[PDB]
This record gives sequence, structure tokens and C-alpha cells, in this order.
Amino acid sequence: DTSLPTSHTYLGADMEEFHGRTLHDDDSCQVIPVLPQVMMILIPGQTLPLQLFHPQEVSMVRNLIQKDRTFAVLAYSNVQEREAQFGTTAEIYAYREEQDFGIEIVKVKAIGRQRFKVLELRTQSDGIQQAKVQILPECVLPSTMSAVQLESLNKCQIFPSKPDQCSYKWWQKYQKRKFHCANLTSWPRWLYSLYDAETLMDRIKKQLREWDENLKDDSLPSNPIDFSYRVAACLPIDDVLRIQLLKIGSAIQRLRCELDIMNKCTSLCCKQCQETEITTKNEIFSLSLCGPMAAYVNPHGYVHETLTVYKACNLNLIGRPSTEHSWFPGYAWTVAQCKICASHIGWKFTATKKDMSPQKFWGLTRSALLPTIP
Amino acid sequence: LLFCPICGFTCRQKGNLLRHINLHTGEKLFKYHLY
Amino acid sequence: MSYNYVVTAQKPTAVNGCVTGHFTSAEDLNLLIAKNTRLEIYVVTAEGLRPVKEVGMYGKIAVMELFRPKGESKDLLFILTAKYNACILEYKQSGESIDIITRAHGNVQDRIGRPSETGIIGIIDPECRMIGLRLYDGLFKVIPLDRDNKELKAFNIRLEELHVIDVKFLYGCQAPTICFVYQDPQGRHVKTYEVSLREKEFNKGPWKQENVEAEASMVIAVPEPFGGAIIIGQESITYHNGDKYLAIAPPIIKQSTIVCHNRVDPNGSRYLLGDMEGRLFMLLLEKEEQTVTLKDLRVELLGETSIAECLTYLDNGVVFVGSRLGDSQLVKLNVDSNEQGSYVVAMETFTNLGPIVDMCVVDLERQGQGQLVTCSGAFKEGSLRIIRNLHIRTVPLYESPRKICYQEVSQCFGVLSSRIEVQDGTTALRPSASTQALSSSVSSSKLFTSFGEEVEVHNLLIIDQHTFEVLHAHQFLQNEYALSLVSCKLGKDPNTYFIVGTAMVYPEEAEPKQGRIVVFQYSDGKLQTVAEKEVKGAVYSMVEFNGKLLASINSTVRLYEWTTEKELRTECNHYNNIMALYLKTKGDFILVGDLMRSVLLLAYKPMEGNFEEIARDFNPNWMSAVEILDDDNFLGAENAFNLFVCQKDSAATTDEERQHLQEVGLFHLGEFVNVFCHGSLVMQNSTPTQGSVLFGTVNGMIGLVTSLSESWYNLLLDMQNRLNKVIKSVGKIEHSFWRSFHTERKTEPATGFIDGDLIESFLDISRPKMQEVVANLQYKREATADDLIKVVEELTRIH
Ligand SMILES: O=C1CC[C@H](N2C(=O)c3ccc(N4CCOCC4)cc3C2=O)C(=O)N1
Ligand SMILES: [Zn+2]
Ligand SMILES: [Zn+2]
Repeated sequence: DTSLPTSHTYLGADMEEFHGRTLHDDDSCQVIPVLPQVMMILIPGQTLPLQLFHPQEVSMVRNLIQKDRTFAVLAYSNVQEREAQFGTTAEIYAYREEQDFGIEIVKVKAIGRQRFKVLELRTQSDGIQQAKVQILPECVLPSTMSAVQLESLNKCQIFPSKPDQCSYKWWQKYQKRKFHCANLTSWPRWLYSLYDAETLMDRIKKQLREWDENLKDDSLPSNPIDFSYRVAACLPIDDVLRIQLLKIGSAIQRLRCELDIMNKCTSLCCKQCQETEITTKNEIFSLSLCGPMAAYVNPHGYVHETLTVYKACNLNLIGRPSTEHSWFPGYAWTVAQCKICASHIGWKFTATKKDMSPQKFWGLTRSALLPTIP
Repeated sequence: LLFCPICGFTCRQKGNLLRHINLHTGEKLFKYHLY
Repeated sequence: MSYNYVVTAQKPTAVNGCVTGHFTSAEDLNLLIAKNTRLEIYVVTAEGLRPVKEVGMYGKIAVMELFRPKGESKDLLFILTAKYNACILEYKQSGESIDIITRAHGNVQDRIGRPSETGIIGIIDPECRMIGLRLYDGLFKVIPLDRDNKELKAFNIRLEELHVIDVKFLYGCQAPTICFVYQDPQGRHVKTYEVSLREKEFNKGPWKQENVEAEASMVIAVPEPFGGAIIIGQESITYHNGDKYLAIAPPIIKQSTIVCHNRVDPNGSRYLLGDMEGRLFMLLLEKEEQTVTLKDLRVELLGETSIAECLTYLDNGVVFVGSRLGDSQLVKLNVDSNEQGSYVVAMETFTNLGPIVDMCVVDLERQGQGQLVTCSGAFKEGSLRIIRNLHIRTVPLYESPRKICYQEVSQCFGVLSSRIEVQDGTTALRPSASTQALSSSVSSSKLFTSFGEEVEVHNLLIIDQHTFEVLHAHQFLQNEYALSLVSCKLGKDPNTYFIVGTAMVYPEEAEPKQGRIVVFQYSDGKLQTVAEKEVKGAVYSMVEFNGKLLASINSTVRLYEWTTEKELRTECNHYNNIMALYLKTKGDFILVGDLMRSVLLLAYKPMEGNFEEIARDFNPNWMSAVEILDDDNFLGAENAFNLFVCQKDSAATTDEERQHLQEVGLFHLGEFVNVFCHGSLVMQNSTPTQGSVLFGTVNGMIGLVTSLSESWYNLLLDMQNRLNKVIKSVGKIEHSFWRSFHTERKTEPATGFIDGDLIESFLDISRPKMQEVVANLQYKREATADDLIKVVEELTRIH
């Protein structure tokens, strides 16, 4: 079942949810609070689970819930110095309170909504930080052939519908019909296909299906912007690449960059070692509907972006299979360390009953992985 | 079985507990995480 | 800021619209032709076409319709521009003076709205009660056609159908009725609505919705007594009128898509149809009396013409074929076919340079006056055009020419060409330049379907510069796409070579993985393959860089050197993470650009033997061409038919500023620029302008960009501002609005560009108008009409 991870059942039972989605006007200037403990780079449309214990941030969340349910997640370029040029607004869409261990705890789940630029960063006297936010817009470009088009051929630009057989031939027909007027320019049709939204989404869909057997077409957004953000949220890439993707404002350019990453970045090595290969892009399998990767929260509230892989090497096992707070139900986890540098890489999930498939796999933290081009 | 609060690393002694925790890359925001 | 000056050496020649009516007078039969920004009015005569007027519009004519509201003695012309300037114009003649009056005008744009994927549609009710416009999906704009609506006030009506293919106003309807074809997830359907001006809404149409062919694309409103409508798709032609329904599936039309039509008989008994491959058919509506009703439909293949953008039947079997891909035609329809079975006989040909996909400047006669050799047309209309100061010579090729370069030493042009063949082994559709060459060779390199599918065969043609015969034709490997072509010497080799970059293209591969750089030598009538290099990508562009070869392989820029063994040796590489589609050089500077307007300026370091990035400017937008005006200024063609200029400030005192190419000039050209090239068509050998860059566009326009001084630019900007207050535009479109850098939901004022056409128009205005323009103009001394006349004449002499 690929839908279980997205529900974050590990947090608890049904959580109070808010359907009041809110979006600020493009280019608008806002003032947004920043949660001090969050050190993750959030892509729009990406889910972020959180566990708050500190009284200050608990109070901040409580106040936010009553006003806009929105807070800023900063893409820290200099984490130690807390210098961030860009960030993402995150809207709280689920919230619950708990009194475990005789201590107040707040369990939350937010979703990234809009990228933005950082203008000012003011630290409040109560330990909370506020940011002057410039809501970035979505650079939307017209079809490449819109400018160079023939009035007679303006009709027949709407294809009947989308039914290799009946697909590759359909795509050949689509290229021939959509970029016919490419004969009026100095470039071929197949070159304009490399900048076409639909073709790029189709190629990315082929790759994702290669990563997921049960990936139905409807599961992905039909909008190029949302599709590009969804793809970016599930790529095993480092932080620098994630920031670079966030900077790109054009859906076409984002899709092209994502395709480049997926076609070139095939190895995943230890971040600290920089050379100890840990796995390859072929071993990635999607056990979550959101993608091969998903964010989870451990008991102490730390956020781990786990990527699931069939096989992993150069890993030493610490502890013994324990099912406590296991992110994937029915699987007992055991700590995995880099065989060379001993740095924690993830957890090996082993089956508890022999009827489960797969019988074993690994979940590697994204922050501990470096994508490498062989 | 001192449990590391980040990854779940387990050990019975103490020194290796720090030897693991300080090996983690980040600020670790302990005041915001430890129960 | 930059100071540039743009002129039109050749006005657009591609025909995008054509209508027939009674515009100049109630008795004269007039033909109106819309060529992008030009409107030509001819009087149809037994001897052909008599030009009566030619007008320039501050806009791209998208809709052009003739209508005669009650009380008018002759037709009025409705014109909509691509910027949504609508105008109702009248032809007023007084003695020998002709002027186009603007009966009404206004902008019909909407703040919000997505332009329809099927483009702008403009129709007029047969009773001239309203004008209907389809500009955005889900909306239908109605302009009441009352005489008090002098500002063309319009109102929107919501359309529940968002994917509308075609729409027409029906004849013989008590209330304004529209019949349109629209696509839903089920398929294509024909629907009808009644437009209510009082309620400003739609009411149930005269007949219920019907299902039509999945490829139904064309709607024809048949006039009385038939009424009803005809739906034309890729397989069948159907006629719907109330409960009456008729359908035919003539096989002849299945070979190609019918894209244009025109009504021959005023009662609708005959129609002209034109396909995408240049075939012309006649559709005949058999008539039977009961009132009168339609009996049968039949289609006859009249013959072959130039690929028709539009058709219009004038009289006496004469048809004007307006073509975008080739010369426009005036043909005669004969009652009886000739020996070949063709009823069509060509009477006149009208030159069309567009599309200009590439061009070069060469001084063939060697007098210091250059000539422009352009690759014009496409498919069977492809050809070479030789343009000199404006005499034009045509060399038909019958296949698409893509690139051209001139080899002075061998006195020949190297032309990359493409021809379409049908898999059946492949068979050529017709003889062409690549197949009729004197000598021929086929690529034979060790490196590296269905019946009916079309394939592209790429050739390099060596063409004599005097006779323009195809001296040689070399065919490239199967699936090989030749993208770039240069002619130059390399290293210490005294020989001159044709160097071709190619990519291996397969349908299953989104991006090419293999490619070739081939070095041929044309000597003593033979084209020999001197050298061959295999690369892992598409060689999009190539240039000669100080005796080396600078090539663009996918997203890499690679400098090769020509060794004494006559082989290409990699000198250095640079990785740009953008496909280097456009590659230009000057001195040691290299300009790299991709299709998304990303610009990157590198510099070659001879001592380090590698490239370093000098500057960068990334701004998502479609870019069709770039050029290097000088060491600091770079000219490019941007989406929405714009020109832009980027400037480099090396002495900026800041690393951030030194690495930014600020845009210092924008100008809405109205043309899709395909190629830039340094050169001039005027005799050379104090001048007010520096440099000269010709550019060729899709519509066949040739333009020239030159550089002015600050003083001259200021004077000419003042002159423009003064002229705009005196010259009256057709349709009352403001010049500043017309030239404002335009984009979908964005418009910036033009800057850094002097509209050469507006300045040149200063010589045509009358003396009182000249006095008004020059009044209180500071030359120190107050400028006088004579001084400005001299200045404008000097400017005109540059082309
Ligand atoms: O899949 C999984 C396994 C890994 C991950 N995780 C941790 O990082 C962690 C750290 C300390 C933990 N203890 C706290 C003290 O006493 C009991 C156990 C437990 C976990 C844990 O499940 C998780 O939450 N879910
Ligand atoms: Zn390591
Ligand atoms: Zn740990």
C-alpha cells in the first residue's frame, strides 16, 4: 500500500484539520513568523510534519492557528549563521495537542504553498523570528509556437484526446501537429519538443513509473507548475540542488532541470564521505504515493526525509529490529551507519510476517545522501 | 541502551553516546527537541 | 542606454488575409490583402489586379472583414489587430486623393482571460447587427453594430464550451444565430445559439446539438435559400440544417487537411477548398426544388496551386491564392481540364520572400555593394532569393532550404536543404534540387516505421554563384539532421572547407545522443569528405573562432583545433547547463543563448587555453535569434515579435554588476525575426550611423538595425514624438502603443530604438505638416524643415 506513508499515521489518530486554504497575492509583501526548530527546505505542495515541545514555539503555533495558519520555512544558505535568501510559506492543514509524559506536545502537519524572497529578518524579544517576505510569482510562458503560427492552421490545434502502441504513435502525431509551423523557424520540431510542457511531463511520468509500478496517471497533477513542484519534492537531491530548483520560477525550466537531474544523477553516496557509494537510482522504489521519498518525524520531533530503496551497501547495522514508532507499519527498523565514516545514513526495515512484500528494504535520510553523476 | 534522540542509535555505555551524537551534522536544536 | 535605429528594407510579403467586396465604390470589385502590417487594396479588372491603395497599420492585422450595414452605399472594413485594436474603416476618395476614414475604433482587450488555443476568431452577422469575437476561452465578445457605437463598446457572453474550434453566423435567421464546433471529452459537437443583444445573452439555437467527426474543424455558413451549415473535417463533409442532415466521405480530401475555403457563387452553390499541400478542390452543392433544399454534395480536385493560406474567388474564374510559404498566385479556373487533368492555370505570381529561415550577404559582382541571398519558403515552395538594390531573383529548389553560406574561393554557396520522402525504402514526392544535382554523393560512415510515414532527408547542396545551378548534392546519413553550416579555413591549412554539424535524431529519443561534424572540401567540381568527427550530442551551431572551430554540442561549447594531419582535436570545453542554440563570436568574446532567452557571455583566454564566463542574463522568454552589435551590445529577437538589446558594463566596480547584462533597448517589431547577419545592401565608402545588421523574418520582411550617437538619437526621438501628433494612423492606433514591447499580459514602453519607418514618413507629409513638426525644435539653432529633410534623406540613404 503506497497511501499509508502520506497519512502519517505514526503521529496519532484523526487530527483536527483545516480546509481554509489561503494564498497571498503575487508580488505581495508580507510579514511571516519563522519556527526556530525547522531546518528543512520546503517545496510548494510538500507535506511537513512537526512535533513542538518548546513553550515558545507551541505558543507561536497556537497563535498562528487562529490567524492564518501560515509560517515561513527558510532555505538556509548559511545554517550556522541563519542567512537565508529564499524560503517557502507553509500552511498548517492538520493540528493536534497532546499531554504525553506530563509535558505539552503539539503535533502538526503543514503543506508548502508559495515560494518567496527574504527581505528582512527581525528577531523578536520573545525568541521568535519574523521575516519580511516577497511572494514570488509563477513565470508562465505561452506555447513556443504561439508567436510563429499560421492562421489557417489555428484550427485543428486541439487534438481529439489521449487514448508504445497507441501512445508512441500518438506522441509522434502530437509533435507533428503541434510544431508544424516550426518549419517557419530555424529549429526543428524535435527541438521545440524539448521545451514543451506536455512532452517533459510525459517523460518525467515515464521515469516516475519506472520508480513506481502502481503509479496511475491521475495521481500526478495535470498542471505543469504543480507537476514540477511534485517532482521536485520527491527527488533524492542535496540541499544546494533543492535551493536551485526553488529559485527557478519557470515551470518549463524546472521540468527540464528535473529531467536533467533524473537522467544524470544516478548514484547516491554518503554526504560526509562524498565517495562511498550507498545506492543507485535503479534501486529506488516508491512505497509512498507522494513518491519514493517522504518526510517523517521521529519521537523526539526530528524530521527525516526518508527515501526507500530495495538494496543498500556499505552500511553497518546497529541495534536490533524494533517496531517502536516504526514509520512503515509491520516493519522493524534497525539503525544503519556508513560503513566507512560511521555517520548515520538511515534504517533497514525488515518484515515481521513472511506474507509481506517486499521482505526487506532500506530507508535512507535525504540529508545524508549526495547525488553523484557517474 | 542510551537512545540517540535523532536517529535511534543505541548503546549501553556513555562516551560512544556523544561520539555518535556530535557526529550528527546540524545544530541539533536540543532545547526544541528533547521531551 | 543604447541608441539603435531600425528600418524596413523590404516590407512583409507573406499574405495572411484576403477578402473581396465593394470597398472603393459600390460598382468596383475590390480585393483587399492583409500582409501582416500592410493592407493592399486592388480593383479587380479583366486584365488582373489594379492597385489602388496600400496602407500601413500600426498593428498586425488578425481579422479583416467587409460588411455593409443598412444605409451604407458601399462596404465598410472591420480590422482587428493582434493587440486587440478594432476599427471600422471607410474608403473615402476626393478627386485624386485617397484616404481611409476611421468610422469607429477602440481596444477590445480584457484585463483577465487566456487567449484561445485556436486563436482569434472574428465574424459579422449577415444582417450586420453585431460583430462576434472569440478571443479568450469561455467568452464570446459582442460588439453591437449600431452607428452610435463609435468606440466599439463590447460585452461578453459566457460560453459553457471552452474548446471552440470554429464558429460562424448563420444565414436566414430571424435572430443573430451562431453555429460553432466545440470539443468535449466525448468528442466534437456542433451547437447553435441565438445572440440576444437586449439580454446580452445566448438563447437556445434553432436546432439541437449534433455529433460530428472527431477531426471536424471547419464551419461554413451557407447562404439562403439553403441556410444551415457545412462542417468539414479530415475525413467527411457534412451539411446540417434543422433536421436535415447530409454527409459524404470523398477519399480525395483524405490525403491532406483542408485549411482554407471561399464561396464562389453568391447563393452558396459552389465553394473553393484548399489543402495543406497546395491542392485546390471545388465543393458543389446540388440543388433540388420542393422551397429549395440541398440534394447532394460532391468534391472535385480542381488542381494544384501554391500552398494557400487563403483563397478568394474574384470573377470570371479568376482566383487569388494568398500564400504564407510561397509566392501568392492569381490563377484561372477553366471549364475543361487540360491534358494533365488540371483545371487551374496560373496567370500571375506575386513575390513572397517569407519565411526567411537563413540568409547571407555576398558581394557577387564585386563593386562594394552587397547582395542578400536568403533561404525562402518551405516544402515545394522552398527557394533561394537574391536581393539587390529592390531587385529580387528567385531560384526554385522545390525543397526546404535551412542554412546557407558563401565560399568565395570556390565561387559557390553551400545550402543545407531538407526534402520529405514517403516510406514505401523511401520515395521522393517530387523532383527537387537535392535529386537533380549535376553530381551527387551519399554519406557513407561506419559510425552509428510504417508505410506512409514521412521522413526528412537532409542534403548539402553546392550551388554555383553565377548560374545558381546545383553543382553538387551530398546526402546525409539516415535519421541524420543537419543543423549548422560554416565555411572557413582552420589552423595553418590554406584550404577552405564546408563544415556541417548534424545530430542523429530518432523518434524514441527525446534528446539526440549522437552527432557529427563533417568537413568537406569542394574542389574541381567534386565534394570530398576531408574529415569527420563523432560527438555525443547535437551540433546546434558552429563558428570559426580565430582559426579554430567553436561548436555547440548539446549544452557544451567545445573549441577544436585543426591539426596538420587534417583532423579536429579538442582544444577546450565549457559546460553551460543550457543548450547553446545560438553561438556568436567577436574577437575573443562568445555569446551563447538558448531558446528560453538565457544569454551567457564567455571569453576565451589564450594563455589559460579555456573559457571564462564574463556575464550572464537569464530571463524566461522565447528567443528566436541573437547577434553581437559590438563589443558591449547584443541584439536579440524576443517573444511577441520584439527586439531587445543587452549591454555589458565591464567597468562597473562591482562583481555583481560586471556579471549582469542589463537590457538597454526594447522595441515591438511586429515580425518574427529568424536570422541576423552583419552587412549592408548599399554602396560603401562622417556617416550618422555606425554598423549595419540585416535581419530576416517569417513574413518575408527584411529589416536593418544600425547604431546612432546620443545626439542623433535624442533628435530623432523628439522627431518621433512630434510626428505622432501630426501623422494620422489608420484605425487611430497610437504609435507608442504599437511599438511598446508586448507580451501576453505585459507591455513596457519602447526604449533605445528609433522607428525608422516613422522618421522616413517625414518626407511624405506636406510642407505645412513639416512646419508643424519642426516648430520650436532645437537643432543650438532652431531646426528648420530643410535641415530635417537633409537628415532624413541621409538616414534613408543607409538602405
Ligand atoms: O522508522 C522509524 C525508525 C527510525 C525513527 N526513530 C528515530 O530516529 C528514534 C530515536 C529515538 C527513539 N527512542 C526514544 C527513547 O526510547 C525509545 C526509542 C526512537 C526512534 C525512531 O523510531 C522513527 O521514528 N521511525
Ligand atoms: Zn560516510
Ligand atoms: Zn543520532
